Amino acid sequence: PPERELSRLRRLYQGHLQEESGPPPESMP
Amino acid sequence: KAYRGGHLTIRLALGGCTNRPFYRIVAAHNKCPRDGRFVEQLGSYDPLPNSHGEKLVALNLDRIRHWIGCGAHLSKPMEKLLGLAGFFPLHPMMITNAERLRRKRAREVLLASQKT
Amino acid sequence: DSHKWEAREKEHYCLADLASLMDKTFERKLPVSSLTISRLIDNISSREEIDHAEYYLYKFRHSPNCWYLRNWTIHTWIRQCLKYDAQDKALYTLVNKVQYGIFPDNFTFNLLMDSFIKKENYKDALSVVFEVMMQEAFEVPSTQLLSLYVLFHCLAKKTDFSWEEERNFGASLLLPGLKQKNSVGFSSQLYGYALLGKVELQQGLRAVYHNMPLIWKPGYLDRALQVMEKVAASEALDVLGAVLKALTKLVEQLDIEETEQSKLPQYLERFKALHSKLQALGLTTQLVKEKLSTCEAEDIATYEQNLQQWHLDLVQLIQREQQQREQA
Amino acid sequence: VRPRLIAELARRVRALREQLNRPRDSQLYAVDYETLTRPFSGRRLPVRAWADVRRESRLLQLLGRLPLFGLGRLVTRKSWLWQHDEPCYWRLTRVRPDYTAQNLDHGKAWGILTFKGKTESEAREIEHVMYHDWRLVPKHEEEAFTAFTASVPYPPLLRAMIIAERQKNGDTSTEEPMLNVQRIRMEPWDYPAKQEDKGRA
Amino acid sequence: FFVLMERYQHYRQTVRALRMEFVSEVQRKVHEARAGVLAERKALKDAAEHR
RNA sequence: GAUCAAAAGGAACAAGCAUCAAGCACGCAGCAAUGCAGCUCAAAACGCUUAGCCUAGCCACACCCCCACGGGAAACAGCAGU
Ligand SMILES: [Mg+2]
Ligand SMILES: [Mg+2]
Repeated sequence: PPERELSRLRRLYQGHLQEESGPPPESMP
Repeated sequence: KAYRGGHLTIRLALGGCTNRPFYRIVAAHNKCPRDGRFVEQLGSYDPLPNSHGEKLVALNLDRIRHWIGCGAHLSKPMEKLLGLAGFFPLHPMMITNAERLRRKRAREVLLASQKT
Repeated sequence: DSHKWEAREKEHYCLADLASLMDKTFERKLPVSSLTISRLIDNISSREEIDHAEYYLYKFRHSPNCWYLRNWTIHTWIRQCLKYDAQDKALYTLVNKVQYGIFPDNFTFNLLMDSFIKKENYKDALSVVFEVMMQEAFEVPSTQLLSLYVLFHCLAKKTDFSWEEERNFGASLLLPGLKQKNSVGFSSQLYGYALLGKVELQQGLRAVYHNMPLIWKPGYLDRALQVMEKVAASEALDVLGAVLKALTKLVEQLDIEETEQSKLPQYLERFKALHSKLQALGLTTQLVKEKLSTCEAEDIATYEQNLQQWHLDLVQLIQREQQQREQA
Repeated sequence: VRPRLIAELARRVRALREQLNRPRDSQLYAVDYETLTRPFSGRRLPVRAWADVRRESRLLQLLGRLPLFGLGRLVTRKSWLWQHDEPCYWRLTRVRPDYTAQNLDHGKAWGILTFKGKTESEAREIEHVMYHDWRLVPKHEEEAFTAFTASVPYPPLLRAMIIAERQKNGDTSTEEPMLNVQRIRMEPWDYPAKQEDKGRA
Repeated sequence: FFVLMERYQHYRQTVRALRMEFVSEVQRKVHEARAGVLAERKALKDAAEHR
């Protein structure tokens, strides 16, 4: 998603937020 | 029975032994138990990795067209059944989790590289 | 000003014949008619009959008619308050502001702030002018007349004034500062946009939106710093704020949209550099006492029209009162 | 058949406790400002709303401070500042507040909705009146306040069945079967409902 | 979440856009049984031999 | 409009005992005041006594007074326990 839209979700959830990667890897063996 | 707040939630319902469970789809009713009564008979499901590893599910779709078209409700694990099949589109609980463990595998391919 | 409504289209002249009726129906806990509370108001004839009414209006505040306390029931008590004292029990009614619910937003408001300078009455003209910001107002020519009173105490009072009285000054210049007449109402709004924007990095924007109707938006200095361009297309207080900010609870902001404690060098030349044009293109107390005189043709034409509109009210409601007690 | 004479009498005597001696709106929707519990009910609140009860302001703790309670005013939900930066708001036509409350509040009202700057007529009921996420739009900034400006494919097995039915029906018709989503609108989750769809507890 | 929220939405759209098809198909079968193109032959013929 | 489903209407639907053989308005007309005197039953009425049941299970009860305003009174016929 765009970050300014994503900034809204950061703006709501100050006290309880995780930090995650974006896309997955294309394969797993 | 006169059940207040009645709506068909379409469910697999347990009917197998202990330690080999076996759930059965019937067009279930909301407030009744797992092994209570239901609306109509459907075609069951196998959670058992058998000879040559298959775990069967049955679908008569001349009626699973009809019975949600009768205004039925559904909950989470059976959205896994028809999204995976090609009759319904896929639910956002594998879309996270096939990639969530791919984020765990990405956390694991570094884990297998930060040791070696 | 007094002798115009006081052709009152007469009624009876007792009060305790009514005072054993409204509370009796309150001990039935049934609602009370709208002409029956004005009739408890236009029979007030001593000092003690003022305070029985503020009980009874407070009791009438707790009634199944939260509305139907008509604005002319207020005015026919405004004339009683302006008659007797208008010193403490007129203002004590405005003090609670929810327990009496008067809200006198018409030219009746102009009946009650011209006569405070006629007794000069310093300490409390702050308070009523504070208690019209909380009303949505100033579609009448009290716009000049409101900021006319606050410039009297801008010279009188120079402190930190309170926790919240910084906001109590600027909002009583900014909604007065909607003037298409001059540079003066475009000068008063800048005092508002400054002082509302100085708690922005001191206490927070929740100060801006406690109780008096400001906005949840962040930008008010930049609103001044855009209309100061229009002052240069068509002020001794904002320089003091321009240094003090660069001088030494929930999150509202985005991390992308920048904190305005990091725009304080960008607040200096954005404000300073266009004042060079404002000497090259183009005190405060006395220039509004001109507006006391040059303006104010004394629009009582919406006052006496309302007085004849209140003969329309009482007659057609005592007519349906006549209907209810004949069918029995 | 044997009639049930007493259980019918308590069917209606209970039901004339259901209307008559109800606790009015400020006796049970009253709150604790310290422990964030409630008198007469006792329970507490989820983590996303503990401060909002304590910090911010109601829908009619505020509107009990205006002439005719703001008979033509505008109002927004607090997350409609945070979920739509487009203006999304409610207007007012009628107030039913309460008289039992010292510091009169907890009432009812209704009026005009307009979602995200999409206007609707025949005014319906305002929601969440008891909450503290409701914002008092001032008289300044109105005309710039209002600042506002098909099909998807079939799932894979239903592709193979309709097409191979068509050569049974006679004509090949490789013409891509495409169900219509234009018939079905796209309602979001903070879009308010009917308040009389809920009954009072 | 936010890409899943539209995937909740784009779950909710199409199967609802399928749901009106699921309703009308049996409503084309309560209509083919009642008023189908061979069903009109049924209504005339059951009186035709009978008279 | 389907789905599901009360109330309601109608037809069904246990056991033993005629040494339970008569029940005692149990009927109908008329928009309505009112009218007629009928209705059920030996092809089992009416009443006792016994029983959870016509098991993808259902019905009934939820300390007692069929119910529960009310009263008795302070109630595991939730699990584990006594
Ligand atoms: Mg009982
Ligand atoms: Mg017991």
